Amino acid sequence: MVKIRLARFGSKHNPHYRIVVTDARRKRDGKYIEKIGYYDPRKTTPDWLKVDVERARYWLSVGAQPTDTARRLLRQAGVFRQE
Amino acid sequence: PTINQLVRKGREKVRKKSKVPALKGAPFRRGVCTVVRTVTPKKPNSALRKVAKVRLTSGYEVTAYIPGEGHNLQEHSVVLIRGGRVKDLLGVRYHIVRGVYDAAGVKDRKKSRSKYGTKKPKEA
Amino acid sequence: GRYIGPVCRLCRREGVKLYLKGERCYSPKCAMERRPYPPGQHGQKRARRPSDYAVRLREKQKLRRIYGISERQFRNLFEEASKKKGVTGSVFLGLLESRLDNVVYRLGFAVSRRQARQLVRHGHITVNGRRVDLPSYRVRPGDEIAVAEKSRNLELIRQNLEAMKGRKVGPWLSLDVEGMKGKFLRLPDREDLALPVNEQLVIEFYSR
Amino acid sequence: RNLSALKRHRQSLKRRLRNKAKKSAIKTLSKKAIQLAQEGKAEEALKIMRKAESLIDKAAKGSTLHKNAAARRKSRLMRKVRQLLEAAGAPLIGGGLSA
Amino acid sequence: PKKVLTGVVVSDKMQKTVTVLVERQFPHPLYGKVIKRSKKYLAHDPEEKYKLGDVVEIIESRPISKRKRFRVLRLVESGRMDLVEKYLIRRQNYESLSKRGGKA
Amino acid sequence: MLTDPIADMLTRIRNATRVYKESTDVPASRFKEEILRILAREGFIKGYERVDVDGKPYLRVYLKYGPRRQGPDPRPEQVIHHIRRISKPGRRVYVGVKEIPRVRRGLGIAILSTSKGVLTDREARKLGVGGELICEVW
RNA sequence: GGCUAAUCCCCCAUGUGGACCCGCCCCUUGGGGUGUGUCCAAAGGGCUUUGCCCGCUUCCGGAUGGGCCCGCGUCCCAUCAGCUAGUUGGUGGGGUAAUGGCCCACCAAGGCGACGACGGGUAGCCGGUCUGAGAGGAUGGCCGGCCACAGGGGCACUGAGACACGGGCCCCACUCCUACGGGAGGCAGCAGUUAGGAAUCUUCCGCAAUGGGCGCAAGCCUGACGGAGCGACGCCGCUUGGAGGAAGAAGCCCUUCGGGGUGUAAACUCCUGAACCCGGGACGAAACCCCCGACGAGGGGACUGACGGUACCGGGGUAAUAGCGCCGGCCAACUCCGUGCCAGCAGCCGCGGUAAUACGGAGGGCGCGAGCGUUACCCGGAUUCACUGGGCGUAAAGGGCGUGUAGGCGGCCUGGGGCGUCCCAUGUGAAAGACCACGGCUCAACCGUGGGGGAGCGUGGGAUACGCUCAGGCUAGACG
Ligand SMILES: [Mg+2]
Ligand SMILES: [Mg+2]
Ligand SMILES: [Mg+2]
Ligand SMILES: [Mg+2]
Ligand SMILES: [Mg+2]
Ligand SMILES: [Mg+2]
Ligand SMILES: [Mg+2]
Ligand SMILES: [Mg+2]
Ligand SMILES: [Mg+2]
Ligand SMILES: [Mg+2]
Ligand SMILES: [Mg+2]
Ligand SMILES: [Mg+2]
Ligand SMILES: [Mg+2]
Ligand SMILES: [Mg+2]
Ligand SMILES: [Mg+2]
Ligand SMILES: [Mg+2]
Ligand SMILES: [Mg+2]
Ligand SMILES: [Mg+2]
Ligand SMILES: [Mg+2]
Ligand SMILES: [Mg+2]
Ligand SMILES: [Mg+2]
Ligand SMILES: [Mg+2]
Ligand SMILES: [Mg+2]
Ligand SMILES: [Mg+2]
Ligand SMILES: [Mg+2]
Ligand SMILES: [Mg+2]
Ligand SMILES: [Mg+2]
Ligand SMILES: [Mg+2]
Ligand SMILES: [Mg+2]
Ligand SMILES: [Mg+2]
Ligand SMILES: [Mg+2]
Ligand SMILES: [Mg+2]
Ligand SMILES: [Mg+2]
Ligand SMILES: [Mg+2]
Ligand SMILES: [Mg+2]
Ligand SMILES: [Mg+2]
Ligand SMILES: [Mg+2]
Ligand SMILES: [Mg+2]
Ligand SMILES: [Mg+2]
Ligand SMILES: [Mg+2]
Ligand SMILES: [Mg+2]
Ligand SMILES: [Mg+2]
Ligand SMILES: [Mg+2]
Ligand SMILES: [Mg+2]
Ligand SMILES: [Mg+2]
Ligand SMILES: [Mg+2]
Ligand SMILES: [Mg+2]
Ligand SMILES: [Mg+2]
Ligand SMILES: [Mg+2]
Ligand SMILES: [Mg+2]
Ligand SMILES: [Mg+2]
Ligand SMILES: [Mg+2]
Ligand SMILES: [Mg+2]
Ligand SMILES: [Mg+2]
Ligand SMILES: [Mg+2]
Ligand SMILES: [Mg+2]
Ligand SMILES: [Mg+2]
Ligand SMILES: [Mg+2]
Ligand SMILES: [Mg+2]
Ligand SMILES: [Mg+2]
Ligand SMILES: [Mg+2]
Ligand SMILES: [Mg+2]
Ligand SMILES: [Mg+2]
Ligand SMILES: [Mg+2]
Ligand SMILES: [Mg+2]
Ligand SMILES: [Mg+2]
Ligand SMILES: [Mg+2]
Ligand SMILES: [Mg+2]
Ligand SMILES: [Mg+2]
Ligand SMILES: [Mg+2]
Ligand SMILES: [Mg+2]
Ligand SMILES: [Mg+2]
Ligand SMILES: [Mg+2]
Ligand SMILES: [Mg+2]
Ligand SMILES: [Mg+2]
Ligand SMILES: [Mg+2]
Ligand SMILES: [Mg+2]
Ligand SMILES: [Mg+2]
Ligand SMILES: [Mg+2]
Ligand SMILES: [Mg+2]
Ligand SMILES: [Mg+2]
Ligand SMILES: [Mg+2]
Ligand SMILES: [Mg+2]
Ligand SMILES: [Mg+2]
Ligand SMILES: [Mg+2]
Ligand SMILES: [Mg+2]
Ligand SMILES: [Mg+2]
Ligand SMILES: [Mg+2]
Ligand SMILES: [Mg+2]
Ligand SMILES: [Mg+2]
Ligand SMILES: [Mg+2]
Ligand SMILES: [Mg+2]
Ligand SMILES: [Mg+2]
Ligand SMILES: [Mg+2]
Ligand SMILES: [Mg+2]
Ligand SMILES: [Mg+2]
Ligand SMILES: [Mg+2]
Ligand SMILES: [Mg+2]
Ligand SMILES: [Mg+2]
Ligand SMILES: [Mg+2]
Ligand SMILES: [Mg+2]
Ligand SMILES: [Mg+2]
Ligand SMILES: [Mg+2]
Ligand SMILES: [Mg+2]
Ligand SMILES: [Mg+2]
Ligand SMILES: [Mg+2]
Ligand SMILES: [Mg+2]
Ligand SMILES: [Mg+2]
Ligand SMILES: [Mg+2]
Ligand SMILES: [Mg+2]
Ligand SMILES: [Mg+2]
Ligand SMILES: [Mg+2]
Ligand SMILES: [Mg+2]
Ligand SMILES: [Mg+2]
Ligand SMILES: [Mg+2]
Ligand SMILES: [Mg+2]
Ligand SMILES: [Mg+2]
Ligand SMILES: [Mg+2]
Ligand SMILES: [Zn+2]
Repeated sequence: MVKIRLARFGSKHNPHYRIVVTDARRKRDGKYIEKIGYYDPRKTTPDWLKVDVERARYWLSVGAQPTDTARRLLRQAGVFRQE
Repeated sequence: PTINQLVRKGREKVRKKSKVPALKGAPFRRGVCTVVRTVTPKKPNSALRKVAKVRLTSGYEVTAYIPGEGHNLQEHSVVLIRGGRVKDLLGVRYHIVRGVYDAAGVKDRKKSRSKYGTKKPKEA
Repeated sequence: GRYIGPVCRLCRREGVKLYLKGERCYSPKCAMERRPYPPGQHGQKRARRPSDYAVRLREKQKLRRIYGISERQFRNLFEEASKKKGVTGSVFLGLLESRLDNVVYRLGFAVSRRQARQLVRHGHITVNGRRVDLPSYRVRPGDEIAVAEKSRNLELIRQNLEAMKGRKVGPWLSLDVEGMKGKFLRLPDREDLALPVNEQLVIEFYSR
Repeated sequence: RNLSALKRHRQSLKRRLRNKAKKSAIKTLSKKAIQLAQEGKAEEALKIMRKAESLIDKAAKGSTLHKNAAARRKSRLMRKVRQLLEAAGAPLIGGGLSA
Repeated sequence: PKKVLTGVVVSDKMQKTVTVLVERQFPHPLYGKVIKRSKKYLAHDPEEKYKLGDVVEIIESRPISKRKRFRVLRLVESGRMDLVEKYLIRRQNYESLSKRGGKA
Repeated sequence: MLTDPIADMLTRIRNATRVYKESTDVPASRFKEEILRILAREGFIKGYERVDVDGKPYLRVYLKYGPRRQGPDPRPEQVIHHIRRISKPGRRVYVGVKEIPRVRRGLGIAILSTSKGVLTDREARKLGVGGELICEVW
């Protein structure tokens, strides 16, 4: 079951996640399907979050399942807003 | 050789023989002395050159040189063998490492002491 | 620990004033006046024709001892210059002269480069409003270098700046002595520096 | 010691039993049917063949047979039965076969 | 695309099968010259319509036997017994590669 | 027979110029002519002309040298210092356009044969095509 | 041996749909539609039970993950030259999700090999990595992708998936228990022990973060993982002070006894203030959940930190580790003394039998500096296997000579084809790495974001000089 989730990237005490579409069975930092975004929790730059929503929407549409935190980010980026 | 010939035959890569069967090339090898003997060098040199026959952890019996001014080796002494040859002695392919195992560092050695394996004096 | 042992002896080996002491090294004490030859027993014996290697070596050493930088740093910095688009010699000089400690010397906050290194390391120096204690920090054009406000009252800072009244800094720099701040306007290029170094020789020294 | 799903093993045995049994059923029936078609016995040949078909599909229902497994078995069955009937012919009950 | 290859039929001798000899050219990866190499493919000939000497097209197919992966797509030109002959002579040349020799 | 007519011609020219002949005769082929035409446009030769010799066609190539010289050895600088085959039967050489050699910092030339015709490296680059690398000349 | 529940197992029904045989149609390998016959469904639970939630069944499609197949590429020995009976193919079966000699019956007699079959040796492959001007050589640790394995050998079972590391059966070796009948076990998981070795860590912390499994959820599990510890193993950053301070102390060294050197070095003066003490003290954490809405969207609100009282900030504050190799040439740095072919040094040439800049100490000097050396191994230099880029009269190297097979190579002119060759477009060339730009940790190492590049291969289009090919012609080669 294909997922949308975080993969850990920056160095020690420097977490940077790629927001990622991948089969759930994969190791988290291993080969993913597509990268639809990125997240820096320490907000060290003016843009600490980016998400490509036309693509996030695609993957949701075909049945990708977000992690709660993935979901959280996507919502922040308005993937979910219907107005 | 014609290009056709190179195509049919090709160059031969040139393999390199090893100067040191310390077996699996290891930087060093442990062994025990069989003989501690002195031996006499070749033509334009005269000396009593200090040497030790070692049985090795490799399953090899080799001949080693015992560098430095004087040595504590003898008989069943355990020892570390480092490779590199004494030129003017036939068949000595390796050196013994002073300061490791049963071979002590050279007594009263002020200049380069890391070779010869001796520690730093206190200035008196 | 990059160098830190007697200096005017290097002034003496390289056969040129290296200005490692600030004051003194101007007056008639520098030991270049008063016996300008190599140190040690044989310094006054007749010199022998230097190998190409010896030439290149000593040129490199000269340039390095000038900045007080280590060899590891010197070399990395050089490899950097060689990689960058544009003439390695010039670029290398610019990268060197771009060090924070160096800039603090050039600006006259510190009398020497060693003193500048200390001034920086003890954080009496601020880059762009923020403290910087690392001597190897690279000052980019536009950056403003100043003395941190709490350290503005230090006897040596007051002094050094007082003697900076009516003196001009390099053309790639500008100094306001009243606010104790500089600015690094441009990368200096070989002709801005009077350095007694043929850098072609240095380039040729690593070409080996 | 004692990692507690050897429960899985036990179950595996039970299922092994069920599957084995269903399979046996299917095979013995299939042979019965074909062997009947051999004899131009077509009425009860197709009768049995029909039972067999059912058993096969019913197997496919769970993990015993599952999908193309059954489909293949059914095909080979019907092919053999019809092939045997003609060569003496007369598809009496014509139960399972398209006309 | 299912690969198509072109070859000469060097073997009649099986049932419903022909052996198709297929040349290939390419620059040597180092020495640069154009070298010519070749491979025999067993191909499916169900109607046994393809004869010795035929130049045919061979098409990548669903596996048929162990080592039959191709079918015969079409005939290109009928009979070239020169190509066959070359093959045969090369084979016969093996006769003396070993402990001694016969005629050249 | 003659295994490499192009090499043969290049060599006839070399050989002839090294003794300072005014001209040499190469046997005639259209391809040879196209090569000559490049040379003669490029200044390496005075030119050439079709010529019959014992009833057979040839290309008479008119050689060109420098001023006479001083000191011992008055012999002139050659206009063709170097003329050399690259692609030969037995190793053929094809460059893509990104791989067209630049001969002697542009003071020399390479001559490619392309599907747009026989070109110099400059011509070929401007024309945006590669080809067989025939010879280099400087 | 006995009782018993269910989302456990079975029987009939309903047949949306689907499976199979036969026919028909379109399509073309077993794809899609259709007709008749036969065959096939389900499971219930929770709630505020009057309607929602959690599920169940059949089917079609999607998404992801995989199986199988083909072209091409992928080390040494030819002192391995012939290999092969399921062998190679056919018909028919069997088996499987599925093609297949995968397996079996029968039939044919084939299949492979000098373009290196068969045999032997070594070896996980790759992105990449090291080196190199490049071509090339070498490598494949960590990170990512694939394969394979789980004491050795076989085998299946259960499943969507395994022929399953912490599942099962059997044989073998080993360890342990043993009432001698018989049993137990499998760290190539995290730590840790032991052995071998020149040599390779803590039986630590945490579920806070990211990820995973089950659960309606609350929540539970997770030696994945986030961390900390140990080791200069690597890289990067940093300290051992800074300014002054004698024609220049003492000591030690050299001396032509006039002096020269260590040396602004020290002492000393003054300034700064690593360490250290005090105070404050993190980001990484907003979702899951609560509120309004409609358990949505939207809005709003609260809980949670192993690392850690850590990083960091503020105040205070002491001049406070330096070593290692070398100084005959290559190769940067020279003198004194001791030794006398000894003791020794040594990478190569070499040095040492009385002046030793080559041994040993000292003074001095050169190089690097929390390192400096040594050994091992890879590339380099080595254009010393020569594609780039070498050679064979006498240095190694023309086969004793021919005939010719395979193969390699091929004159002039014209035409068709467009395989080589060249050009355009497109797809692919993951991520990481490399390159460039901008950025985040005070810098950097490290990291983030973006951009560019890229051989090769697929597909479409185009060019025709050269090479190929087919067709025709010529006569300068060749033969007559
Ligand atoms: Mg997976
Ligand atoms: Mg935002
Ligand atoms: Mg949506
Ligand atoms: Mg001697
Ligand atoms: Mg440069
Ligand atoms: Mg300027
Ligand atoms: Mg200066
Ligand atoms: Mg269990
Ligand atoms: Mg259970
Ligand atoms: Mg039975
Ligand atoms: Mg089938
Ligand atoms: Mg052909
Ligand atoms: Mg036949
Ligand atoms: Mg078959
Ligand atoms: Mg066909
Ligand atoms: Mg044979
Ligand atoms: Mg024989
Ligand atoms: Mg003439
Ligand atoms: Mg003309
Ligand atoms: Mg020439
Ligand atoms: Mg070439
Ligand atoms: Mg190409
Ligand atoms: Mg250039
Ligand atoms: Mg019972
Ligand atoms: Mg009952
Ligand atoms: Mg219906
Ligand atoms: Mg029913
Ligand atoms: Mg059920
Ligand atoms: Mg029921
Ligand atoms: Mg209910
Ligand atoms: Mg797929
Ligand atoms: Mg057999
Ligand atoms: Mg058989
Ligand atoms: Mg079959
Ligand atoms: Mg077989
Ligand atoms: Mg072949
Ligand atoms: Mg083999
Ligand atoms: Mg192996
Ligand atoms: Mg290997
Ligand atoms: Mg490199
Ligand atoms: Mg390089
Ligand atoms: Mg090489
Ligand atoms: Mg390379
Ligand atoms: Mg490899
Ligand atoms: Mg490992
Ligand atoms: Mg790995
Ligand atoms: Mg195994
Ligand atoms: Mg084991
Ligand atoms: Mg065993
Ligand atoms: Mg086993
Ligand atoms: Mg399951
Ligand atoms: Mg099953
Ligand atoms: Mg298991
Ligand atoms: Mg097992
Ligand atoms: Mg396995
Ligand atoms: Mg285990
Ligand atoms: Mg398991
Ligand atoms: Mg058991
Ligand atoms: Mg066991
Ligand atoms: Mg363990
Ligand atoms: Mg245990
Ligand atoms: Mg041990
Ligand atoms: Mg560890
Ligand atoms: Mg714990
Ligand atoms: Mg968690
Ligand atoms: Mg989770
Ligand atoms: Mg547990
Ligand atoms: Mg860990
Ligand atoms: Mg001082
Ligand atoms: Mg004194
Ligand atoms: Mg001293
Ligand atoms: Mg004195
Ligand atoms: Mg104070
Ligand atoms: Mg927090
Ligand atoms: Mg917070
Ligand atoms: Mg939680
Ligand atoms: Mg509510
Ligand atoms: Mg909300
Ligand atoms: Mg402080
Ligand atoms: Mg203070
Ligand atoms: Mg002190
Ligand atoms: Mg010498
Ligand atoms: Mg050197
Ligand atoms: Mg020298
Ligand atoms: Mg003596
Ligand atoms: Mg020495
Ligand atoms: Mg050595
Ligand atoms: Mg004496
Ligand atoms: Mg003496
Ligand atoms: Mg002497
Ligand atoms: Mg000496
Ligand atoms: Mg020496
Ligand atoms: Mg000495
Ligand atoms: Mg360091
Ligand atoms: Mg080498
Ligand atoms: Mg080099
Ligand atoms: Mg080279
Ligand atoms: Mg050699
Ligand atoms: Mg060559
Ligand atoms: Mg040579
Ligand atoms: Mg001779
Ligand atoms: Mg000879
Ligand atoms: Mg001869
Ligand atoms: Mg002979
Ligand atoms: Mg002949
Ligand atoms: Mg021939
Ligand atoms: Mg030919
Ligand atoms: Mg021709
Ligand atoms: Mg044509
Ligand atoms: Mg083409
Ligand atoms: Mg890439
Ligand atoms: Mg920055
Ligand atoms: Mg590449
Ligand atoms: Mg392409
Ligand atoms: Mg194309
Ligand atoms: Mg045309
Ligand atoms: Mg003709
Ligand atoms: Mg005649
Ligand atoms: Zn000075």
